[PDB]
Amino acid sequence: TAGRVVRITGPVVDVEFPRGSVPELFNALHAEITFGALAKTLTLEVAQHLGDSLVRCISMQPTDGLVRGVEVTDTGASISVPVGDGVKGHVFNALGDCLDDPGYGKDFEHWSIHRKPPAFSDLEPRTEMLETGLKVVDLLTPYVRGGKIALFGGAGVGKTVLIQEMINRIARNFGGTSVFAGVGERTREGNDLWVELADANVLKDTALVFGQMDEPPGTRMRVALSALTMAEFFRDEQGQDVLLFIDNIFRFTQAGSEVSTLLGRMPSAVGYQPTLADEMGELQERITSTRGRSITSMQAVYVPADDYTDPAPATTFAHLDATTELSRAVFSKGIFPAVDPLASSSTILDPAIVGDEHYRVAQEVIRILQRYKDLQDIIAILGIDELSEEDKQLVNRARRIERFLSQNMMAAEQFTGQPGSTVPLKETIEAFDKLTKGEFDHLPEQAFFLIGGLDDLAKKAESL
Amino acid sequence: TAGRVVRITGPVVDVEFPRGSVPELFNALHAEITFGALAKTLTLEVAQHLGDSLVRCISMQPTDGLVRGVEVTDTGASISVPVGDGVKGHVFNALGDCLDDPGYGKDFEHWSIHRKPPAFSDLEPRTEMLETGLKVVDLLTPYVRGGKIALFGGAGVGKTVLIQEMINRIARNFGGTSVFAGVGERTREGNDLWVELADANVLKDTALVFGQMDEPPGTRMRVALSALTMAEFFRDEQGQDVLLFIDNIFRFTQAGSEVSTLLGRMPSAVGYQPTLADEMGELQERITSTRGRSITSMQAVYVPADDYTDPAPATTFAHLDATTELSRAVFSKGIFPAVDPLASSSTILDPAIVGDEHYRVAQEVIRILQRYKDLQDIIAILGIDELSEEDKQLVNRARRIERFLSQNMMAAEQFTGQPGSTVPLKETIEAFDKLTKGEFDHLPEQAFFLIGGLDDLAKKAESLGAKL
Amino acid sequence: IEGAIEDYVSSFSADTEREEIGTVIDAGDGIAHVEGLPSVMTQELLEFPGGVLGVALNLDEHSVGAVILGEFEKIEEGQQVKRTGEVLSVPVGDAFLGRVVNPLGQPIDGQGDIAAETRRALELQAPSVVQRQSVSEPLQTGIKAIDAMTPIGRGQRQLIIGDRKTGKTAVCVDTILNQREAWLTGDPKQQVRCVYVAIGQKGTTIASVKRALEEGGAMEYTTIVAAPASDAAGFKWLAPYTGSAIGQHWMYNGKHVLIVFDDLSKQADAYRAISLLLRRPPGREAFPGDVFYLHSRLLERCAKLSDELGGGSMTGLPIIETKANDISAFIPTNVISITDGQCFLESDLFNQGVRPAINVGVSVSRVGGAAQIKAMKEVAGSLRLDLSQYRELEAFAAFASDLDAASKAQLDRGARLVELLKQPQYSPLAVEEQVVAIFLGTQGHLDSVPVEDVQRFESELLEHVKASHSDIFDGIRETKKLSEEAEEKLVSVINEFKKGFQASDGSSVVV
Amino acid sequence: YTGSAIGQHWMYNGKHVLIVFDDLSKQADAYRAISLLLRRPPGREAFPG
Amino acid sequence: YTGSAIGQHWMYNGKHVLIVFDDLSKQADAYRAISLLLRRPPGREAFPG
Amino acid sequence: ASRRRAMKSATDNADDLIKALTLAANRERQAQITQEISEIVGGANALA
Ligand SMILES: Nc1ncnc2c1ncn2[C@@H]1O[C@H](COP(=O)(O)OP(=O)(O)OP(=O)(O)O)[C@@H](O)[C@H]1O
Ligand SMILES: Nc1ncnc2c1ncn2[C@@H]1O[C@H](COP(=O)(O)OP(=O)(O)O)[C@@H](O)[C@H]1O
Ligand SMILES: Nc1ncnc2c1ncn2[C@@H]1O[C@H](COP(=O)(O)OP(=O)(O)O)[C@@H](O)[C@H]1O
Ligand SMILES: [Mg+2]
Ligand SMILES: [Mg+2]
Repeated sequence: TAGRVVRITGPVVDVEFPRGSVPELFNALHAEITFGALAKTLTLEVAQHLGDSLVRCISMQPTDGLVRGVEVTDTGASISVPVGDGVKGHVFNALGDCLDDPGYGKDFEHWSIHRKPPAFSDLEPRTEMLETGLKVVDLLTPYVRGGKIALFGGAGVGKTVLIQEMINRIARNFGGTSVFAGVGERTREGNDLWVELADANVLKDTALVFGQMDEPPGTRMRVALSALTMAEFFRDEQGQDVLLFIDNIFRFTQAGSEVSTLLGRMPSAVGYQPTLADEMGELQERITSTRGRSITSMQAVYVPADDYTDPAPATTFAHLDATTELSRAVFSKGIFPAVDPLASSSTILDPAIVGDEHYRVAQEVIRILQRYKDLQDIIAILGIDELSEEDKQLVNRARRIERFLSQNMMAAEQFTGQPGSTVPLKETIEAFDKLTKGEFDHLPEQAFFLIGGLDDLAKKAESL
Repeated sequence: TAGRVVRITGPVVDVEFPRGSVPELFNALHAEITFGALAKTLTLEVAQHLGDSLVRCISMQPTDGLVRGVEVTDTGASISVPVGDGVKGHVFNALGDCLDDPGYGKDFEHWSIHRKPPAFSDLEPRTEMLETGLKVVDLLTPYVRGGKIALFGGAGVGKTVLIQEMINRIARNFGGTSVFAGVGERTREGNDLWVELADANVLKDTALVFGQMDEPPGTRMRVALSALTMAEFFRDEQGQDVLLFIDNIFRFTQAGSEVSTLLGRMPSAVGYQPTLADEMGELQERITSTRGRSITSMQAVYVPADDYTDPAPATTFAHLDATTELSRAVFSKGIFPAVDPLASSSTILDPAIVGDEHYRVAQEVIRILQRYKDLQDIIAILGIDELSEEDKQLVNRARRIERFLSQNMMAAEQFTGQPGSTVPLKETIEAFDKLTKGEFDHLPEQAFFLIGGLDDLAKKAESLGAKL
Repeated sequence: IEGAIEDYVSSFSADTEREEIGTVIDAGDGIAHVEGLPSVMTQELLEFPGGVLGVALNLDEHSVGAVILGEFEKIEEGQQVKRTGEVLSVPVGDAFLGRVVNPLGQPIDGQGDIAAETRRALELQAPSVVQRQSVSEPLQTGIKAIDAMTPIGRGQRQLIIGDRKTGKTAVCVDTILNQREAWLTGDPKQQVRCVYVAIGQKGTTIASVKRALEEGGAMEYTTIVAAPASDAAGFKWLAPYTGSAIGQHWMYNGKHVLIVFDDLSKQADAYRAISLLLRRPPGREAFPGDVFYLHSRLLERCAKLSDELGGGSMTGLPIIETKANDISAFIPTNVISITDGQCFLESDLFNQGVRPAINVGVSVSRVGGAAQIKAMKEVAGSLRLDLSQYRELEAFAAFASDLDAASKAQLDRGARLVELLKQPQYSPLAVEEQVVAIFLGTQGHLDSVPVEDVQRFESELLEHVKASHSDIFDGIRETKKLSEEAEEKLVSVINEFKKGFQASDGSSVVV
Repeated sequence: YTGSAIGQHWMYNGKHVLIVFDDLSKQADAYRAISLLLRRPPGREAFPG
Repeated sequence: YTGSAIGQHWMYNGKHVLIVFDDLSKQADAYRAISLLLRRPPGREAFPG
Repeated sequence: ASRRRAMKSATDNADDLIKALTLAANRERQAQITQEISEIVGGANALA
């Protein structure tokens, strides 16, 4: 009942099976490359039933050294990844193989990476806020529990430190866990992340799933589903709140396009796969809150040619709930996390969701910061002397506000020994209301660096 | 042992041979068209082996009147052209037939037009200026003796006028042999060049190989190879310096792409054949000087639709030592030659070869022209009064410089009705050094238009009411 | 030399062996379809008569599609094709230093045979995510702009991307030349062996590059893998992998390797030609569905190995030619995604006299300060902000009266720094000299100098120190930091030289 | 089309119906996907004729 | 081509001819239609090679 | 004062122009990719 290879064209392999033994679509098959230098076990995923008992499959590993007619074994199920608490603290590839300890987790429970989203009834009709505890995030760009957050930021902006901070907060505040999905992950950066999470002592709270740059498109297409399956087990079975990181989601889209091209499908507009929306929706709809537990996702998004109307970002943003932009300018100021309060946004910063007080305070902060940004060019060119008295007052108030959006983060302790803070949402709202009203403008600017709520502000003012 | 025609579709013919008689790739086959009006002998170049003893061939002549099933004979060899000193002073086609004296050269030694390029160990970089007398070329795109020179540009920007100018300036006193390959160009231009060479007495030293734009794709593919074979013989056997003029080399690639889909190949980007780079690389790498053996080649490269990003010119760029890039924008300003000084390049334009002063003046000219290009839009919208004083001075200098890079060429006398001029390199360097220093800012910019050296500048300034 | 051929003939011998054969069923445009060979592997090397070589890329039940690596015109229907039972592999060893070879490891410089230490398959997997360590050692290019703004570490992949005639090959050759002092040190932990892969360049360009390397004595530690424009698409497609295999043989033996790919766009074109000729489905720009995989698997083999594997490394310097500076094209997009940082070279900057024409505004190095020495880290800390503020303020160049003192000072400092980062071709600077020059720029010691003189001043001062105060360079090199005493001595030396210096306009540069 | 049929059943029995399609851009994308998977030659913006 | 042949008859007999093609883009479109109907492989803008 | 106002207005107009031109350029870029793919796949299908 075993098949045999008939055609090989790069990662695409055609396999013939007997009449009654044709594998179902997306089943995982195993072939063998026995050539000594390149010997390996080859994983194929059934993509099409060509008829005449032939199936077309995508090789998850390079096919170099494969021979026509070698046996192909149907495993009877699609790609299945190990689940359970045991996946925490370890690095896996898209196929579930442990990379930091080969053979580890092979005895765990295994879940197919192809699952449906929660039934229509099981979904929560009400969007809920995810109180992270960070002042800037909670106030200006509140995160949706079970929603999707786009992350934008260059190098040296604290992006990795922000990811560690979110891992810390989900692990400690919500008693949850994290799954990191490196789609198109650079091997150097994956190693860096593994070592850094180990050094931060947050690897125990995280499960890393890497589909690397130098793998055929199939693994880069399926790694996101693998990580999502681990997160889904943590949510539905362990009853935890999960935080799923995807970097980069655009590379999931591009790997989908590459696989579609390899299978002979005609490209759609701008050369993407015809089912781009379907694939993105199948991935994203599985990230949601169901039965009192949620998977929240923070996703790095690449925008081709900076064109937000490009089909890839256009489809991705159909599912994004919030946006967080990390700015070189903010980081250079020493404000951590280096969130851009003006470029960043959240879809649930509406009075109907977060209440009128929160909305008013956030809007006032945004207005003050926008006016200060407008005056920045005048200040740079002609200096602050040319500014009006009201302009000078607003500039001082805006500087204090923009510095109070900074916070001593949990992940920043290993750099600056001071422990992090968790400001309650109401405390942040009232503190920024007072700041906007002008009840702290007398205090020195330095007093607003990297502190928590109003108590810490008072203590740091006294210390100065 | 003879084959028979199975399929005829335009310039591509399928021929079936008996088992074991299938001709080798690139062999020349012969077929007969007997229809009285179009009676002729087709030469077919075997392009592919299709299996089952069928070969796909490209016809060198139009296949109109050809009939399925007619006998096809294999010559057992590739297309071959006559070689030797005899080919000098005569006009041939891609197949080696003499046009001015039909039947001439049939008894000469014949060389196959398909050849491997020189071995890498025999290649020596060439770094020696080839002074032309054109201010812009000598200053910003110095040509290399024994190197590869290209004239890029879109349709009707002055590629052929500049090729004829370079013939006049270089081949007129060349001590070696000249080969002119007309690849897929106008027949009127070929006749004009033939007459001009005969009048200049340069024909005696020149071999002309013509495949015009009215020829089928196969002839335009192979004419460059034929002329290049003559040049290769002169380089490797006669041991004398060779001048190779090709106009237009893009036609080789275009003809290749005309038959690509009829040959069964899936098209590449921008409609070109998948093998564009490889065929171009083979042909171009044959056009080189080897250690002790000089071929100064000058190629006209047509840029489709003025798009310098088009795969054909973009692929060609890598094969050249010097590239004079003609611009439609410069052309429409009336500046001739319509050289884009900011886009042209030469591999020997560095202090080590051309010298400190030449390099300095060239860099200063390029910097001034780049700044002027940046300021063009501001001048167009907000006007010149809103520029800073130094920017206004630079704009005046740059306008005078761009006009002075213009020159009256001999080959252009038929158009402007004005005799051409020749400017020594030292005079060019001194004049542009004076310009970049503002020593001519008091002269009207119109005084710098289509003149030669500083003497012509003084004369024209006097004619316009100025004086230097 | 008759003895040479006599030795081969007296040593030549052949032996019959049970061989699996196929027959060419068709051939065209560098591809050959051959029936039979039931047990041929994917990427297996096949031999056609007359010593012609092919690679089996496309296997189906009917035939095998094979890319012919050269002399395709000898291929003919009915010819017997033999399998070798081997995937593509190349010889590797120390004997390849100073040699020019084709993508099969065969010398093309006409200097005799190459003694191969061993053989390495072109498709051996890259080091895993657990076989690496953090990139933490500088790879000094000798170019101030790169070494200060986008530093490169050992094991990094730094893309060099730009339009034609912007200086990409110049930058890579300068890096290779800069490795000369490290080579002369003799210590393998400092030595860097260089591989220069030339894809699709005309042979005379490769000869010019080799000549430039000879002038600087770089061919003692440099290997050139050449696939010129006349080569088959197979060689153009394979050359980067051959160079990578040689580099990997050195890397896995504790050595440090710098590999330049000039350029990967031509390799992508060759691979697209092969794929289209094999009738594989085309996508955007007619590229196959695995061109990204091509470049990604090529460039993930550049790595910094862990100490368990000898701690060797291979640094990649892929070159990409953009058209009209469109970095959003397919192959530029892919390679930018793959690499760790990018050096964007621009024609407008080049024509402005900014050479090397690196656009420091968009050029990035994700490794960053981890790849710099402490001294360079100190002096180069302010460069980013200084240059960004300068580009912000440059619109106010003619209005320095209207600018407050701080803004005018920023503008002047920015002009000085822009002049500072300029470098002549073929002139790599040692790290200590770079540190001193950047120190001059960023410590206000160029403020009193006219802009147009900065370069000369810098150069002259560097020649002064090296002639009389070389202890500063010693200190910096051995300690990799600028001590307080060394800094004070350097300031005094700078001021005395300023006393001695004379501007082009003649005005004094003192105070 | 399912929504339109459900609405038409009422419309043809004398009732008044209000139908909302949220949104037809996504239907157009889905139909383009189906057509391309059927290998129907695309037109403007890769949409079927 | 018909017009060109009619003019050529006069040209090859010592006469001077002026021929106007109004306009060749329409002829190119017609030739493209013919080639596509013959299922000849198209090129840029679907025009034949 | 009126020059300051006019230059503010012109800068905003240039902002709007750059935005509209960038949108047009991105549309043209996408259309070019789509048309190139259309021609490539049309030729490939014709060959098949
Ligand atoms: N720092 C520099 N200073 C001066 N001239 C330079 C410098 N770097 C490069 N050049 C010159 O610029 C020209 C282009 O250099 P180079 O050929 O290295 O660039 P490229 O982008 O690789 O070019 P190509 O497209 O021809 O491969 C050459 O004349 C080179 O001498
Ligand atoms: N809160 C903080 N306290 C101290 N240092 C920080 C903080 N946030 C970021 N940094 C520094 O900024 C750098 C950001 O780099 P990284 O964490 O890799 O993020 P990115 O990927 O954006 O560069 C780190 O090297 C870190 O030292
Ligand atoms: N130096 C020049 N002076 C005046 N007119 C010129 C000059 N060069 C070209 N022209 C005009 O431009 C036309 C195009 O030149 P030509 O080189 O024949 O076309 P192409 O550049 O397409 O080869 C010429 O016929 C001539 O009328
Ligand atoms: Mg012409
Ligand atoms: Mg180069």
